[PDB]
Formats: sequence, structure tokens, C-alpha cells
Amino acid sequence: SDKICIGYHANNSTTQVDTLLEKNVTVTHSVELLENQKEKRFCKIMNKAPLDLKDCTIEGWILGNPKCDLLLGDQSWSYIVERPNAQNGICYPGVLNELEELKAFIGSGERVERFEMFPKSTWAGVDTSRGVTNACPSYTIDSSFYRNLVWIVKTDSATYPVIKGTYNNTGTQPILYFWGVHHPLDTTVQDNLYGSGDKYVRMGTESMNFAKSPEIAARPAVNGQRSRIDYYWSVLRPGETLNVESNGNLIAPWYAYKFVSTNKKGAVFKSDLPIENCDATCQTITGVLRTNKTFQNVSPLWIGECPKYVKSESLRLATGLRNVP
Amino acid sequence: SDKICIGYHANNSTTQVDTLLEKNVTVTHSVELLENQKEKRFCKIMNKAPLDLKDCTIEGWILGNPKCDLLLGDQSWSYIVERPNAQNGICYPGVLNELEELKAFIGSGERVERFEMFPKSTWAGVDTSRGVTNACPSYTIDSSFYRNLVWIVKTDSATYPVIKGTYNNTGTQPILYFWGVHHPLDTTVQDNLYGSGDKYVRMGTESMNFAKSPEIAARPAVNGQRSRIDYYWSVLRPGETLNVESNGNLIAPWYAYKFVSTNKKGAVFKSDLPIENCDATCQTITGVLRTNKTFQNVSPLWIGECPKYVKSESLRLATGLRNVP
Amino acid sequence: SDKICIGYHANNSTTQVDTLLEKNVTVTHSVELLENQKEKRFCKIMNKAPLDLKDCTIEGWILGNPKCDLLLGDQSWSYIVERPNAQNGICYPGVLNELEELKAFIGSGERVERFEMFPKSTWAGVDTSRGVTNACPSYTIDSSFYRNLVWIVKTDSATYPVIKGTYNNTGTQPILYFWGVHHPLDTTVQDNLYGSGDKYVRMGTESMNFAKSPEIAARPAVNGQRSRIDYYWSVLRPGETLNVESNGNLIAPWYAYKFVSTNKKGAVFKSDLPIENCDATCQTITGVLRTNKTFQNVSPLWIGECPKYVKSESLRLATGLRNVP
Amino acid sequence: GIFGAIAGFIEGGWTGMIDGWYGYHHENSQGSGYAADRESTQKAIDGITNKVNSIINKMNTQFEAVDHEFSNLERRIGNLNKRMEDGFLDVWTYNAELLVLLENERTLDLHDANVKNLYEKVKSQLRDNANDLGNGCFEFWHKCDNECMESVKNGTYDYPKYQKESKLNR
Amino acid sequence: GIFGAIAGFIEGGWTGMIDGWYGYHHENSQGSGYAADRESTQKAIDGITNKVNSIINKMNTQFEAVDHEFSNLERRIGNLNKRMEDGFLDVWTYNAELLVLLENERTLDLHDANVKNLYEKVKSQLRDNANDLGNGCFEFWHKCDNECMESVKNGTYDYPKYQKESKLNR
Amino acid sequence: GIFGAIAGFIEGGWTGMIDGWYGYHHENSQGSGYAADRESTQKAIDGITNKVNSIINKMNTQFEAVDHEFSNLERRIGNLNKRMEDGFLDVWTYNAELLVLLENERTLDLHDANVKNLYEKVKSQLRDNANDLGNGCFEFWHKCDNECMESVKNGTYDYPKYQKESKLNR
Ligand SMILES: CC(=O)N[C@@H]1[C@@H](OC2O[C@H](CO)[C@H](O)[C@H](O)[C@H]2O)[C@H](O)[C@@H](CO)O[C@H]1O
Ligand SMILES: *[C@@H]1O[C@H](CO)[C@@H](O)[C@H](O)[C@H]1NC(C)=O
Ligand SMILES: *[C@@H]1O[C@H](CO)[C@@H](O)[C@H](O)[C@H]1NC(C)=O
Ligand SMILES: *[C@@H]1O[C@H](CO)[C@@H](O)[C@H](O)[C@H]1NC(C)=O
Ligand SMILES: *[C@@H]1O[C@H](CO)[C@@H](O)[C@H](O)[C@H]1NC(C)=O
Ligand SMILES: *[C@@H]1O[C@H](CO)[C@@H](O)[C@H](O)[C@H]1NC(C)=O
Ligand SMILES: *[C@@H]1O[C@H](CO)[C@@H](O)[C@H](O)[C@H]1NC(C)=O
Ligand SMILES: *[C@@H]1O[C@H](CO)[C@@H](O)[C@H](O)[C@H]1NC(C)=O
Ligand SMILES: *[C@@H]1O[C@H](CO)[C@@H](O)[C@H](O)[C@H]1NC(C)=O
Ligand SMILES: *[C@@H]1O[C@H](CO)[C@@H](O)[C@H](O)[C@H]1NC(C)=O
Repeated sequence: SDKICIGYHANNSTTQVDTLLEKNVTVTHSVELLENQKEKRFCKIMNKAPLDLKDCTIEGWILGNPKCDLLLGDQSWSYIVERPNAQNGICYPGVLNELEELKAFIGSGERVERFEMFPKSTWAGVDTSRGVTNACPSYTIDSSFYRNLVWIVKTDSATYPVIKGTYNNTGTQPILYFWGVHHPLDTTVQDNLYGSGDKYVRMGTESMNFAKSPEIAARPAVNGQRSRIDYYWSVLRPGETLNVESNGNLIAPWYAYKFVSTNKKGAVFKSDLPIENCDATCQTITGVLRTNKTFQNVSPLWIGECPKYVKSESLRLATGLRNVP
Repeated sequence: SDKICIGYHANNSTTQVDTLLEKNVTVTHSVELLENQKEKRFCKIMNKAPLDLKDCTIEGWILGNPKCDLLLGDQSWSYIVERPNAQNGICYPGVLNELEELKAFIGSGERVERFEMFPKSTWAGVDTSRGVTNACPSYTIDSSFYRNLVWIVKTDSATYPVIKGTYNNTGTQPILYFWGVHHPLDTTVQDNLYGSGDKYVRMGTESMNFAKSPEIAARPAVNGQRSRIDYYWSVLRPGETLNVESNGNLIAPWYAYKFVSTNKKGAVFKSDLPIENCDATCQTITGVLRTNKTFQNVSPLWIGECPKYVKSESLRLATGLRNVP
Repeated sequence: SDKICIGYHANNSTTQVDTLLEKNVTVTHSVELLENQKEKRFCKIMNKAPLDLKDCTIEGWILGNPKCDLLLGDQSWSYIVERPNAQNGICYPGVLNELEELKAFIGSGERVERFEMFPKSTWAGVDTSRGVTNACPSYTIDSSFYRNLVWIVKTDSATYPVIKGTYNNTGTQPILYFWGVHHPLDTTVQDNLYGSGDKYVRMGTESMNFAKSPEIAARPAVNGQRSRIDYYWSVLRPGETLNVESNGNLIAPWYAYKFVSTNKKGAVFKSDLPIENCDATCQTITGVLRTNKTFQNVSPLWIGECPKYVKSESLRLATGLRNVP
Repeated sequence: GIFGAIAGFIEGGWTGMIDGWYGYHHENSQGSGYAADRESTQKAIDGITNKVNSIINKMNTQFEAVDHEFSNLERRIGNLNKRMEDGFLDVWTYNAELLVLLENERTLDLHDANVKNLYEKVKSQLRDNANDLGNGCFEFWHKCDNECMESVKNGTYDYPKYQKESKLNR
Repeated sequence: GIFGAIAGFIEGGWTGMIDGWYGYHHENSQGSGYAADRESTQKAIDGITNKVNSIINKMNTQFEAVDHEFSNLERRIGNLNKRMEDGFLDVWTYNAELLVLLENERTLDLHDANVKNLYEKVKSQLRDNANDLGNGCFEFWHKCDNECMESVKNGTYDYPKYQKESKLNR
Repeated sequence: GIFGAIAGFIEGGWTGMIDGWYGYHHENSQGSGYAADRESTQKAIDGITNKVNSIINKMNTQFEAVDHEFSNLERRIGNLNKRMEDGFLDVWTYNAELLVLLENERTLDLHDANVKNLYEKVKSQLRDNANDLGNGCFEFWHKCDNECMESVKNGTYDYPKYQKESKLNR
């Protein structure tokens, strides 16, 4: 007798899926939706190389710590790599005010161009050339100072006069710039450097003003210094003008950066990982993913076009049927 | 032979839905759950009209810029409409401290009542009747000042004495009020207006204190002024008392607002759109929705009772079956 | 004739569930996934008792308000219970700067050890033994002061000299400590207490500096005082050293706390509820849950291992079938 | 359909059955026509309506984005706010779009099942007094006038009557 | 149910079948009773239990709201916190409430299917050695003692053996 | 499966049917073999592919966590950020993990249904010209050559022709 039978496919698959009803069900075909592989390195994104700060922090880079000269000048970057043990940051002890908001502003950019904003001749009747300190050396000169700032002191002869400077930002780009106020450990050093009298630093713009006075006091020694500097930063917008006025204690702006903002989102990765000559479309803090999968369990932090981060080990979707060979 | 058959409905529908298994499936009946229509205008909410600041910003309105007189006095509002090109704000250059937190407090209200908090006679031995400036004109007088503040200067004859004022908030409503501190461009103007000597403005309450000193410096010209004013605001709570003390540089509070808070949430819409005599229950920044639908793709910003905002173009749910005519 | 029939279970259940298709469906078996029962009390967590601040606020406790002596010394806690009507906080009127961030730091801890950080003898040429006020009484002495601070005044005889103090945190634990600056109502009192001359309080650390000057002014009377104190707090990290320098107006640190941080998350419950000798694994602001269920509608605020909070009254999942008896 | 009936061992629907979603077509000596089954159509209308209203009801809350401004020194919280607001927008957009996809699949299956169950009910009354044919039609082994047709539809057919006539013929 | 069996071409359940979810009621000369089908009941208990435990397992995380305070100058972040906390509460409340609604629908369908499949299994063994009455009951065209009953239940019936007896009787 | 066919009143599948997911095995005088049903296989490949791509498409957004730092006076917003970032991670992890669980259940059911419907189509044509045999196989009561086999597969069998041999062989 003739048979006709109805039936279904089987094969040699041992791949399994879960359902609400049943765990470890072997199926003929399935697709894994989650990526768990990464190359442990940093690559170019959109063909642009990241910026390796090497043995400098963001602070050291952007203030011009003399041991950060290899970074000096123009930079372009897809993202920034700060090495977690970098030694060269703020050499002369003090606080950089609004540091976290600075680290965020810098991260939102893609290029800086360094330029002289105030030449030293700006400041009349003062010494611009002995503003240097052993807290803050080069690899060759063991007494130096930040390359983007000038520590102004009075001339031997004289009084510290009122000094003034103005800069009109007639460009198309916003300018990131820096200054400070010196806080000597005691009165003697105050008088040496700046003379006697109530001292001030004042600055202003069509939209900001600033005014600080020295706070003389001995604080705990850091790189041999019981004095301090308070560092400050700001952004002179296109069309704005800056006026600087001081009669003492000014750590003046010298060089600043024309800053260009990213329409994208930017990143600052604190990592040990090597930077290699490779391209990539997705870069996570812990490595690059090269994948077409729609999920990943590597890292929530990245730039580029990455898959959605989830905590799963696996996300395997059945396509075929239950395999019974 | 007689036939009875079982079957299903079909019709002339060409409306389609998607399923996980199949796209563009024609079905006999369906319901659209998403609204994409809006009337491009602003309407009343809960029968209350919104407040049109017209050619004024929030700052100009609430400080009493002389060109903002049409807004002067009591106001009630369902929400606020600030026009993006409004010209009349802070006329005399300076910063309104904690501006964003002020824009947020004002938005949380529904009425203000304007009242004289400190009459000019409060301030003994000074001139309260000049205090006026070409940076800050009416439509008729081209040298004026904010209607809610008094720029106090010394009398020709004399010294600027210590002046004092007190206000006990014996009402049930909190009071929103304003003051400032003048920062002249140079010493000559300081001496003209206030005399010589270290000057101060101090204010206080059972729960706040304030103390500022003038910071004399030339800053870039804005509406002809190289001086500045730092503006300040606060909220005297019911039962609290305010003491004002100054010997110079005070821009004194004159008029203030009894402020009434909304139990609701409030809104500030920055928009060009017209305000018409219409009612509405849901108002988005980009228009009113009149709908029964449970989703919408117009805007995430609104007041009233609106549908959930989503990015979809369409959310059509099948109700009938597959149409095969 | 012989029957065999196919069928299904029924029972006496009257429990119902909802489905997308049908409401109030009676089923044979079901499981409720949501907990709505609580014991209205506070219990130990991880065998550690919570800290009952009783008639004190966090401020009063941690500054050493003299009516908060029962809390004085070392404390260990699983969480903190602040009673909503507690009367004893800041006795001498003024602001505790960064209060919310202090309330947050304290909540992240699990023990404090109280110790003398600066003995009174630290401060040379001044009176450390008056420094007391009727705004700020014990239960026995109706003129006292915070137990963790010293109000220094000058000696009858003399000038208020420059006073100095240093503390090197050589331990393994961070230290939470406190100070203030006195703001007298007028010049007479300034001169009485501290002498004439520009006065300052300056403090510093390898990573912070502070400098404030007195702001003399009469503010509204609070507990009989028209003067004020600005209170401050900070955390001296392990290895750091603190230098204090003042010539007037210092409310000096005396006692401080070695602070030990929780690896967990911590909590501060503002509640009336009783604390009993009971253990628990989940404690909500409104009571303890003892349950195996995966949802709850008691509260979103807790410590320990609780179920997910949702707004539902019920979440009953069918397990059996439709009951038709 | 998954139940196999709609498009279909019953290929094609009926534009001529105007008054319901599922029903009957007959032909006999007195003529021919179409008639809905009201009980099953209605019971599906109630289920689908409940489904729509349950979805509307569960989706009846809103995440409220906010117009607050942020200074040039508040780039971090400004961005926290943005990332949050887009985050919930993405979550709800996903929930809605997928729900619609899933529920439309399951709604077609439901209609498919109801048609198949109608077919099965008629099959049980008729038994071997008709021949199946496989397209949802039944050919009677006997004369079935309009009263007999209404009989089938209202669930009161009477196999015993007919039976003798049907067996001779089969 | 969608499979059409529970409430039902089999209207009504059995309070007298105490030991399972699905099974059999028989009557013959030796007596009558009720008896679960253990294999299908158990396989459904394992599936439903897995479903419950999977839901429990995937819902086993918590959004943790926080008691932090905010000053009168922190209205914006205070409200960011509130909007966020309510946001997740609304997302999880939706996920839980809808899941329950959906899963309950699908759980009833599963039971409905398992009853239908049982019925169909018995139908295939018996063929024309029994007559379909209606409520999922079969009248044998022959004498079916307890061993023959167990025969049907365990899937080993033996149509050939009662075929001659069954054909007489018809 | 819920439809009862796959593992199964049809226990086991066919490694020998290489060209499809569902189909036929026949044996007659001219030989024997395996042959997929292309229409139902293909229609399932399109459905499952669409399901996978729809899931991929709806999941195609990302919550973007951020590297911003916070001072020792920003413990509150620092923690707001952390609680938010973990919040969305927990929501998406749940959505994905549950979706996969639910969809895999419903995919197995779909295949199960397609097999069952194929079996039912064959059953309706053959009627009592074949004997069921209970494993999804049919023994003809007659001679069925290859043309007659293709007949059954393409849906055009012709019961009247064969009713003849079939009855007397019965
Ligand atoms: C002169 C006089 O009696 N003035 C009172 C004072 O009452 C009190 O304040 C003084 C300090 O001036 C001190 O603190 C004393 O303990 C307290 O009772 C006040 O000076 C003033 C407001 O503080 O009110 C005056 O009436
Ligand atoms: C399994 O079967 C495939 C066909 O899909 C075959 O080509 C392959 O070589 C086999 N693999 C193993 C491990 O047997
Ligand atoms: C499947 O179940 C087996 C137990 O036999 C287990 O070892 C394996 O980890 C499971 N696979 C997955 C993906 O969970
Ligand atoms: C503090 O710590 C140790 C004390 O032994 C020492 O190395 C260091 O110099 C001390 N620093 C100061 C400023 O006292
Ligand atoms: C569909 O049918 C009705 C006729 O009864 C008619 O009102 C309607 O216009 C038709 N629609 C289309 C698109 O033909
Ligand atoms: C449905 O598919 C058609 C292609 O025939 C396409 O034009 C239309 O945009 C689709 N509609 C939706 C809602 O995707
Ligand atoms: C405010 O006024 C009320 C009396 O109407 C009184 O209780 C209180 O003393 C006043 N407060 C102040 C600070 O003057
Ligand atoms: C800066 O830019 C241009 C110069 O052409 C001009 O509009 C403006 O006067 C300048 N600003 C100031 C404050 O000088
Ligand atoms: C409930 O059902 C049980 C059978 O388990 C029965 O004994 C009892 O009488 C029933 N209760 C009532 C009130 O009928
Ligand atoms: C279920 O429906 C009944 C109406 O019979 C109603 O009384 C009851 O409140 C409902 N239960 C729930 C949980 O909604």
C-alpha cells in the first residue's frame, strides 16, 4: 500500500533557545542579536585620529605645563584619550575653578588653534620676564611656567602700576582663555612681588564680569609651594571684547585657543589602551566593536554608531523549528 | 445540490496595517491611535489667557523696563509666551544673577500683584529723584529707569549717609522682589554719585543674607555704558522681614510682586505663533491639539491634558480582518 | 451504552483575572505578584540599628547643638531617621553653606567617631572660654554654644592677634569638620569682640582654599539675635593637612568626625514611625515589607532588598483555566 | 492566518456579506444568499474593543518634557536633561510601535480562529448528512430548503430527520 | 478560548476531576469516574511554572528613588529628579500591567489548546467505532470495559478488535 | 507545539527533506521520496524574516551614557546621573530579554500551526480513500501513482475517481 505523509525539517543543529514555556529548546535555525567581542585598542573615527595626552592631563595640556610641549599648538581630534596616571597637570598648586564644566566644554569640541591673545608688551610698567618657578620645570630648565600664562611682577625700581589690556574677538570662532590670581603665603612676598596696598584683578565682557582680591595665607606645601594660584577660564564669544584691569597679583592670559565645536557629541576616555593605525565606526571606552548586531554587552560609553548596550550574555531568536532528527 | 458555506467579511477598504510577520496588510477595519494635526496658534487654557510679553523679555517685564509699561501692574496667566526677537530686556548692562532659576520660578506661578514695597521716602538723606539714564529710555523720555527699582545718588551738598529700610511681609503670599549694585567704570563717577570711602550694600532676612561691594572698572560699552549693574532677585516668604542697609551703590527695591504659585505645572513658550480668542485643553509649543487620540507626534512640550508624544508617523491598530474581496 | 468524555478541571475558586480580551474572568488557579502589606515601624537592617535623631535635626546633631547632647560621640547606623517636627537645629541664626550636599554626604556613611581636632590651646593670645549665647542654651545652662565649635573673642586687655592652627590627617579615614564666620549687627560689637581693622578667616588644604571677611549689618531678630554666623563644612581627606589662619571673627573648629563611608547606598528617612527591636531585609520610609513577591505599591524609597515599586493595586497572573463548575 | 482558514482553505472573503465579520452563504432551490453569524461577530467585537480600550488605558500617562533654560556653566545638567528626555521618548516610541506590530499579528489570528470555529460548529451538526469539500462549503446529501438552512445557522439542525434520505444518496 | 473547547463546544468543567487540569470521564458496566491525563497536565504545569518564573526573573531589578533635598535655588534639578523618578515608575507600571493582560490571554489559550488536542487524540483512535454526542463525549458502538477504557487513555486502543462488533450496531 | 503536531502527533522530523521546512514523504510502486511544500515554507521564511527585521528595526536607537565628571560638592547630580543611566539600561535589558522569550514561544507555535494545516489539507481531500495511521501518514485504499501523488500536494486530488477501488479495498 502507498503512503503519503506530512512532516517537517530536521538537521544536525545543537543550538538552543529559551521561550517563556521552555528552556534549552534545540532549533533548526536561529540568529544571535548580541555582540560580545571587542578589539582592545583605540582607532580612528570618521578617519580622524584621537588625541593622546600621554603623560599630561587635560589641565596640563590646556594651561601649557612646560612638560606638555609635545602637545603645544593646533590639535584636531575625534575624541580624547587621557591616561589615568598622567603626572603633568597643575604644577603650581591651586584650584582650576569650574573644572568639570571645562572638561565638558573641551570634550564637546573637535579642534583648537593656539594664538597669542595678549602679547607681553600689553602690560605697561611691569616685568613680564621673571615669572617663573621651581614648582613648574621643563625637561631642561628646572624653573619655568605655563606656556599660556604670564606671571607678572613689578620692576625692582618701582611701584606696580595699574595695567590694562583689551582684546576684540573679531573672528568667527569662540575663544577659550585662561587667567589666575596669585595668593602669596605671607606679607613679605606680597610686598616683594607687587608692592603694598589693596590689590585687585578685574575682568569684563559684554556678558561677564570678574573681580578678585589676593588672600594672603600660608597653606600646606605642594611641590615646595605654600602660596597658591586660583586658576580661571572662560569663553569670549564671537563679537565680544575682553577688558583686563589689575594693580597686582594677576597671572595674565598670554596664549588662548580658537575653539571649534562639534555638531556631534564628543568623548573623553580615561584609559590605558593602545592607539593604533586602524579605522572604526564604533569605539567604546574598552574597545572597538566591528559588528552588524543590534545589541552589545561591552560598554555603555562610546562614540560613533554602536549597538544598544544591555546586560545580557545572549539574545538568541529562533527562526526555524524544534529539531528532532 | 444544496450548499451551505462558512466564510468571512470583505469590503472595499484599502487601509493597511503592519504586523511582525507582514507589512502592508489590507484590513477591513482599523483605528488610528496617533494624532499629527495641530492648529498653529496659542489659545486659552482653563479659560485663562496666556500672557503675551510682545516686545519684552521676562527680564524687561519683571524689572520694569520703561518700554514695558503696557505690561505694568497685575497679571494672570495660563502660560507665558516670550517672542524670540523681543528687544526690551535689561536696558542698563549687567547680569541678572540666577537668571535661569528666576525664569523657572516665574513659570511656576499664575498671578502677580504689583505693589510699592519701599517708598522713596524710606531712604533718608539721599536723592531718589535723579537716577535715570540714556541707556534706558521710554517712548517719550529718552533718559529713564526701571520702574521697579530706584537708583539712589547722594545730594549735591552732602555725604551719602547710611540708609536703612525694613519691610515685614504680613500677607499670605510670597513676594518676588529685586535690587542691584552699581559698579562704576572709574573712581571719578564713584565719587560724583556716592562720595569717597569703602561702600557696601547689605540685605537680610530670617533665612538669607547678602553683602556686596562695588567693583570699579571700565568694561566694554553696551548701550553707551562702560559701567555695570549686578541685578539680584529673591522671595520674601510669608512672615519674613527684609532689612536693607547701604552707604552707597544701592539700586534699591521700589515695587515688587505678591506672587501666587500654581498647584499645576506652568510653561514658558518661546514662539512666534499668534494668540487668538480660542479655548483649548491641550497646548503645545507648536500648536493646539484637539483630539481624542492617545498618541501625538507634534511636540514633547505642552500644558494641559495632551496625548503621549512619540516619534511615530502612524500607529494603526487592526480591528477587522484581512480583506480579500 | 458506554461513554468516554474529554474535559477540564473546575473548583470553588472565585478569584478573577483580566486579559486584553476580557475583564473579570474567574480562574481555577492564579498567583498574585504584588505586595501591599507593610509593618508600620522601623527595624534593624543587616543587624544594625538605625539612628534616631529624636528632637534634633541633622544640623543640630552634627554641629553639636547643646540640646543634642544625647547624640554626642560615636554613632553607627544602618540608616537615619529624622523626625519631621524636630526643634533643635541651628540655634544661632545663619546659613549652613552647601546644606543639601552635607545632608547627602552624611547619608552615604555608616559610622562617625568624634574627636578633638583643634584643642582650645591651639589659639594663642585670645579668649576661648567665653563664646557663649542665650540664643543657644542647654537643658540646664540657658547660655551655651555648639559643642563642636569655639566662638573665639579677644581678651579685655589686648588686640586680637593673628591666630594659627594646623592638623595633619595621618589616619586612614576622611574627616568631616566645621567652622564659621561671625557677622555682627553693627560696628560697636565688631570692635568689642575683635578690635578694629580689616578682618579675615582663611583656611587651606592641598586641594581647597577659603577666605571670608565679616559683613557687618543688622538683620531681623531670630532667637534674639540681629547678628549672624555663616556656617561651613568640609572633608579633610587621608594624607591632607589643614591650616587655619585668622585675625578676627573665626568660629573655630574644635571637635570633628572621622567618617567611614558605606560601600552600600544609605538613607535618611523623615518619619514619625516607631523604631522597634526587630530585624528586616527591606525597609521603606512607610514600613517594612516581609515578602517574596516581585512587585510592591508601598513606597519608592527604601534600603535593603525590596521589590520593584509600581502604581498597581494588583498584578494577578492566571495559572489555571477558566472556572466553569 | 495561523488557523488556516482566512486566505485560507477558505480562499477569499465575501463582499456580499454586509452585516457581520463571519457568517454563511447558502444555495438551494428557492435561491441563494449571505447571512452573518451575530453571536460570534458580536463576541469578537467585544473582545477587540476591550483590547483597544485596554491599550488606550495603559498608555494613558505622559512623560512631561520641560522648557527650562541652562547657563553656559551648566552644560553637564543641560545635557543630562536632554539625554533623559530623549531616553523616555525612545522607550515609549518602542513600546507603542512594537505593541501595534504584535497585537495586529494576534488580532488577525483571532479572526482566523473564529472563522475556523464556525466551520467546526457547522461540521458537527451536519456530520455525514453533508460532504465537506475543503473550502468551508458543505454539500447536502439531501434537500435543504430555507427552513432547513435557518436550522443550521441557529444551531438546531436535526440530523435524525434527514439521515435516511442522506444515506441513500451517499 | 480561541481553540473553541473550554466554554466551549465542551461547556463547563468538572469539579469531580480533582487530580489534574485536563482528563477523562467515563461510564461503562463496571461503573463511572473521572481521571486526569497526567502527561498533558504535567507538561502544562512545567510550562506555566516556567512562564511565571521567567517573568519573576526578568522583573528582578529595581529603580531606586532617592531622599536627597534641593534648595530654593535648585528648582530645576529638583524637578529633573522628580520627572525622572516618575518617568521610570510610569514605564515599569506599564510594563507590568500590560504583560499581565497579555500573558493571561495567552495562558487561557494554552489550556484551551491542550483540551482540544486531547479531544482530537481520542477522536483519531476511535474513528467510527464511536459516535460523537456533543460536549466532547463519545458513545461506543461496542462494549468498552475498564481495560478498554485505559486503552483509550494511554493511546493504545486497537480499532481492528472492535470494528466488526461496532459495524453491527449502526 | 501548541497545535499538537511538531513533537507531536508527528513525533520527529526528516533530515532527508533538504529543500524546505514543511512538506511530504511518499511511497508507491514507482519509488519513494521527500518534497517540500514551497508555498507554505516560503510564506514562513518571509514572515520570520520580517519578524527578525522588525525587531532589529524597532531596537535601532541607543541610550548614550556620558563620561562627565562631578565635584565633591556634586554628589547629588552625580548620583542622579548614575541612577538614570542604570535605569535605562535596566529598562532596555528587560525589554530585549523578555521579547526574545515571548517571540521564541510564538515562533515555535507558528511552525507547529503550519505543519498542522498542511496535514489537515491533505486529510480533507483524501477522506475515506485513505486510512489515517496517526503519525501524520496516510495509507491509500488504492493505487496512487506519482501523478496522483502530485495531485494531493497541489490540492486537486479527485476523490470520486478512486472511491471505486477504495471502497472495495476497505
Ligand atoms: C544694648 C542692648 O541691650 N541691645 C539689645 C541686645 O540684646 C542682645 O544682643 C546682645 C548683642 O548686642 C547680646 O547678644 C545679648 O546676649 C542679647 O540679649 C541686642 O544687641 C539687639 C539685637 O541683637 O537688641 C537690643 O535691643
Ligand atoms: C551539518 O549539516 C550541514 C548542512 O547544513 C553540513 O553541510 C555540515 O557539514 C554539517 N556539520 C556537521 C558538524 O556535521
Ligand atoms: C542550555 O542549557 C544547558 C544545560 O543542559 C546549559 O549548560 C546552557 O548554559 C544553556 N544555554 C544557555 C544559552 O543558557
Ligand atoms: C603630614 O604627614 C607626614 C607626617 O609624618 C609627613 O610626611 C608630612 O610632611 C606631613 N605634612 C605636613 C604639612 O605637616
Ligand atoms: C466603499 O463602500 C461604500 C458603498 O456602500 C461607499 O460609501 C464608499 O464610498 C466606498 N469606498 C470606496 C473607496 O470605494
Ligand atoms: C505601505 O506599503 C506601501 C507600498 O505599497 C507604501 O507606499 C506605504 O508607504 C506603506 N505604508 C506604511 C504605513 O508603511
Ligand atoms: C511682623 O509683624 C507681626 C505683627 O503684625 C509680628 O508678630 C512680628 O513682630 C513682626 N516681625 C518683625 C521681624 O518685626
Ligand atoms: C569690535 O568689533 C567691531 C570692529 O569692527 C565693532 O563693531 C566693535 O566696536 C568692536 N567692539 C568694541 C567693544 O570695541
Ligand atoms: C466546595 O467544593 C467542595 C469540594 O472540594 C465541596 O465539598 C463543598 O461542599 C463546596 N462548598 C460549598 C459551599 O458548596
Ligand atoms: C472585577 O470586576 C468586578 C465586577 O464583577 C468588580 O466588582 C471588581 O472590582 C473587579 N476587580 C478588579 C480587580 O478590577
